[PDB]
Amino acid sequence: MNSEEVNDIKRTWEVVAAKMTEAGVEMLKRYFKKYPHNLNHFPWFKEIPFDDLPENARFKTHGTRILRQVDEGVKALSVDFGDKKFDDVWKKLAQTHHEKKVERRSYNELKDIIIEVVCSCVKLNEKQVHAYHKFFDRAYDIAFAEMAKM
Ligand code: HEM
Repeated sequence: MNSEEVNDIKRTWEVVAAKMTEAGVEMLKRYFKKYPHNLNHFPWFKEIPFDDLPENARFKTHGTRILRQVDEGVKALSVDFGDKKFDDVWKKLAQTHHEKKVERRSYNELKDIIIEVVCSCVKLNEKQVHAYHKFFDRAYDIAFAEMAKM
């Protein structure tokens, strides 16, 4: 991970961090619309008609919480992911998510969406899209290595 790539992820991410709840709702409703199978992991959310979800309290709150943990990841991001504080964030995900058997594919599908919603807030170029993928790849690689114990 570059020095220009780290700074690009920080500069652009601030724009999304300014409106966490509005971005989180957008993120979750694209995600469940485009990948409806992932609804099975959230029993409480299928119990509700789809067009009613955006305006549901547990649903806005949960969107925000996903992005606020991502926020911490971006803050501890250094060149070549050199700062152990980065591993911290995603070891914390490991111990929160290990209890469900959510498989790798499901996390990849969410990355697709998160990365798309950032695009709709700020215009990324190819190099910045590329760097956002390496970010989440690395976060996911850390999380799963830690879940491999259990
Ligand atoms: C970017 C990757 C992800 C991050 C940063 C993230 C973050 C979080 C956070 C912050 C919580 C809240 C825990 C609490 O309230 O104490 C949570 C819970 C949860 N996560 Fe994720 N998550 C990610 C990916 C996923 C994926 C892909 C799934 C499966 C579709 C998933 C399933 C769940 C479920 C079912 C809960 C419990 C919801 C609840 O009880 O309200 N997570 N996660």
